[PDB]
Amino acid sequence: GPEEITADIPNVGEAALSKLDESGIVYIGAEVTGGDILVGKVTPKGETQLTPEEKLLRAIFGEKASDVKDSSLRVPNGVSGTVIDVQVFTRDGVEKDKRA
Amino acid sequence: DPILLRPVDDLELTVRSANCLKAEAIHYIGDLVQRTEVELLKTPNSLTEIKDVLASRGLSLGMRLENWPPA
Amino acid sequence: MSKRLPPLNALRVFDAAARHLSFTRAAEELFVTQAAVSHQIKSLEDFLGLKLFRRRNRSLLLTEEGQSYFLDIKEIFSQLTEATRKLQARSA
Amino acid sequence: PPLNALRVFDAAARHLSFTRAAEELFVTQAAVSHQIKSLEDFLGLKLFRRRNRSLLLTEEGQSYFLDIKEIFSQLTEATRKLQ
Amino acid sequence: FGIDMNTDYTLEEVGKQFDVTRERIRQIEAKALRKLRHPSRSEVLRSFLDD
Amino acid sequence: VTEVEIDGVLHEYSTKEGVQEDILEILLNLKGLAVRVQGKDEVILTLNKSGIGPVTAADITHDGDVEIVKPQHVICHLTDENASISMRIKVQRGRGYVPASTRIHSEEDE
Repeated sequence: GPEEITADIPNVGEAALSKLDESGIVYIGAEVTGGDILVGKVTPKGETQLTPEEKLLRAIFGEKASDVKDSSLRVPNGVSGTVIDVQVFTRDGVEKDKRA
Repeated sequence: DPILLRPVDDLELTVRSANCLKAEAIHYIGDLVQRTEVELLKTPNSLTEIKDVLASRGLSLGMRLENWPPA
Repeated sequence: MSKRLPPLNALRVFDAAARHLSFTRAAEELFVTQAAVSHQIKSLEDFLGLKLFRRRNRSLLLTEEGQSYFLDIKEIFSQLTEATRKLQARSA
Repeated sequence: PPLNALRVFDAAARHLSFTRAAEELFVTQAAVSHQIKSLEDFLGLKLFRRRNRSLLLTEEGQSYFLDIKEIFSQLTEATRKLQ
Repeated sequence: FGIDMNTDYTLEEVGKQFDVTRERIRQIEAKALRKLRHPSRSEVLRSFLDD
Repeated sequence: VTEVEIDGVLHEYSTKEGVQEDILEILLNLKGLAVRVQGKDEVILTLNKSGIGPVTAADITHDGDVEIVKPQHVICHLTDENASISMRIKVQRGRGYVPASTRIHSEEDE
């Protein structure tokens, strides 16, 4: 499945996502610290072989993992700077996002 | 107290007892502990069960509580 | 809110208490004992809070406290017994 | 016909099933039939069309269904008299 | 769930062993779930939702 | 000076039309205000200027309890006639030396 850039990332707090637009790209001038997600990227998860334990957890609490895997970009650790430019390049044919 | 803020599902009580309190719309453990034994015997479908199921939980009916419910 | 209706027994003896004028004679028509009448007046009093009769020597009189609650009993048994007749008659 | 059966019949029709008449009757689904089976002995005739998927309203059952509403509407009159 | 074995067993697979009850084994499972859904044992298990 | 807000400015690595220096240079100028607070603990100021020429502390809206010692301390330069700077000054009271790390590490508010 093709990768996509979006703010819909599983298993992450909305507070950490407060520095992104609805297209999932951090605003210009936003102060960022290592570990924060500048841009979101979800890769299509494969079919996981569920161990006998996690099947029990899914049976009890019901949270089923969708066909999504997080491969988003994060700030390298120990870096605390300011995003001063966002350069996005798109291929001809594919629809560009609102930020483009 | 860590038990007051929990609903009535944390007792593992008998199904006969698990249904009787729903008639009076018992929502909190505090809600059921405020009411005493002198008026809970009216509801049909306990007297030989509630004391022993609650004693092991470190609780007993008849205690007086204020600011209830605190929401 | 669970609708706590009156007991299924206190209502019928209450209608025959006034007609028969005596509590002991109120039990022979309902093939029960006289002690059963006093058992059910209290349970129904929990909702009312009003006393059903006033004591008189060798006589039974009507009090206003229970009088208001006479007027909403005698029609219950009339229609339910009618109700029993309808299914029984249509079944035959 | 006990007055306990009085409140198990009225919920059956508006819940369109005996088992579906249990959530608002503060009772499980088994007891809803335990009173009805006795009704077919004291009164002695059917009330609902018993089927696997649902129940069909009978003309006689609705007549009692309205009769159960006469019994409770005036029961509320005694209730608001206390109110 | 085949925990500590080589495979799991379905409803009839365990039914042929103990009792041929189809929905009753299922409600045994449901009872187990609601027992495990209680905030008396699930407190530590709930922490395993993010992995 | 602890915090500064400039309209039309996102980060401290941008520029503005008519402004001769950079925003970082303006911040370095702002490092050296001699301001005295008499009554309260923290003062919020506001600076507005439009025209051509240097900017000093005189252009700041003076308050009744705000003491500015240096009135000729140059802040910035405006080159275009239509250039207009509207900048907000946040001045606090404290002792010692405080960098820009412990402030964000202390206040969790976004």
